[PDB]
Amino acid sequence: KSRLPTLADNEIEYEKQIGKGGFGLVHKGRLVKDKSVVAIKSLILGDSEGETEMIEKFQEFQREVFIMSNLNHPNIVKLYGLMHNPPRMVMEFVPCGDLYHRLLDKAHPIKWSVKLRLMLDIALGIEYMQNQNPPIVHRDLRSPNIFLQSLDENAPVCAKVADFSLSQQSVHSVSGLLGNFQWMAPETIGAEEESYTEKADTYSFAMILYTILTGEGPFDEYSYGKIKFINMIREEGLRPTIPEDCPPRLRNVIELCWSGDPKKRPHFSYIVKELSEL
Ligand SMILES: Nc1ncnc2c1ncn2[C@@H]1O[C@H](COP(=O)(O)OP(=O)(O)CP(=O)(O)O)[C@@H](O)[C@H]1O
Ligand SMILES: [Mg+2]
Repeated sequence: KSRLPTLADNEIEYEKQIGKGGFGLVHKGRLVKDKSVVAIKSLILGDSEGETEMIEKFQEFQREVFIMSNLNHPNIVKLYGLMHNPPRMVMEFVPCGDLYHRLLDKAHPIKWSVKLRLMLDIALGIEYMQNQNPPIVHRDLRSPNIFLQSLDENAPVCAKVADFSLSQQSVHSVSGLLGNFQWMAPETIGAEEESYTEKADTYSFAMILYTILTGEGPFDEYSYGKIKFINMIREEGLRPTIPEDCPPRLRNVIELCWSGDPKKRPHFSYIVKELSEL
């Protein structure tokens, strides 16, 4: 973790509450120095919460700080600095919501050229993450965690990776169960203490590729009980059906990225190269 700048209450102008996070509130603001629109994420552990949930909220907030302090890439949501009383993160405001809510608008499909811009922007973000020393394992890559800067095909940045808790950056492999099984690698969801790497994010990216391509949620075509669903993904190689009209080069990238064997999941230099050829 590198140096993180501190900003006093004098250096920001609160505008409105824009959302509600896992550990507190989210506000829209302005940086008084250069008039930059910002998102302020506060850490509020109310005395209504229990012991185990309160410590999970603090460690969640701090991991996001520790990981984001080293990050500097146009396709990753940027940390401007920290605030105290209450502990707050000052983030760059990303004006066009998230990928999840945009894809729900079935009446207005994202055109093919912008879809490609989104795919590449996210891949570049994750490529940068996996090129870190040690590599960053997001552990929560899904359409709600992809923020949209612009839907214009000619924009400098269209998509940005966001929400870096539950994220890890270690010289040794990580472990732990992950909840959202429709987005997460088989080696992460099998109700055990299994070891995995950044290749779990490569699996998640394949689901992101599917959701952009189709506009649909991964695994929504199937309906199983939780235990059965996990077993099908793990042991039976259950995957979302790629439509017949998908470009052969994209289909290969998706298929390879959601391989049951994590070693067969490609390096992102290959992923970026292949996507750019679309
Ligand atoms: N950098 C940013 N730019 C623009 N809006 C942002 C933003 N950061 C947060 N928001 C807004 O605040 C809302 C609060 O959600 P947040 O960003 O805290 O994710 P979350 O912690 O709720 C994901 P989950 O709890 O499901 O793991 C978001 O839905 C978004 O609308
Ligand atoms: Mg998260």
